[PDB]
Amino acid sequence: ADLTEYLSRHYKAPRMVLAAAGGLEHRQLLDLAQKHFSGLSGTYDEDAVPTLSPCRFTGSQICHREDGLPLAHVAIAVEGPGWAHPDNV
Amino acid sequence: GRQFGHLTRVRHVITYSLSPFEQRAFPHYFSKGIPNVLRRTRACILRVAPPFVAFYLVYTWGTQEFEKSKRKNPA
Repeated sequence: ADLTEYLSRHYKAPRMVLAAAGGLEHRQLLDLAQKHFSGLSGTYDEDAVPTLSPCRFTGSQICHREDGLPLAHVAIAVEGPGWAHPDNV
Repeated sequence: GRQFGHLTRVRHVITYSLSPFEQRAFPHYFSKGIPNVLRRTRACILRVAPPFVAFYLVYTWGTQEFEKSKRKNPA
């Protein structure tokens, strides 16, 4: 019930993309999309559809001290901007 | 001659820390601070205070006794 609720809420047509690359016409990709995907959100556009909300970055430390392991792993990061931002390049 | 990375062996201990710029220098300074000092005082008063009152009594008596001794009466 947890799993089907997740599926119901999230696997909805405006939120998913049929992608292809290779030896194909776009026309037949479009044809097969109407053939096999068209029963998804023809009247299923309903309920709180579903805003993400910003995540507060902190500036903090987690240190799992284990001297039994032979090499140290360290990852360090500042807060980056999202997908959208020109600053990424 | 002791250096970090050479001190001792520790396994299975996680430490969570926050940046100084994320947090308050005086988090709940009076609300938690006062209850603590009273608790620390209660913990130690019976160990620290009784020699100093014992000084105080011998002080008060000694000064008084010296004062009285350099007076006469029937002579």
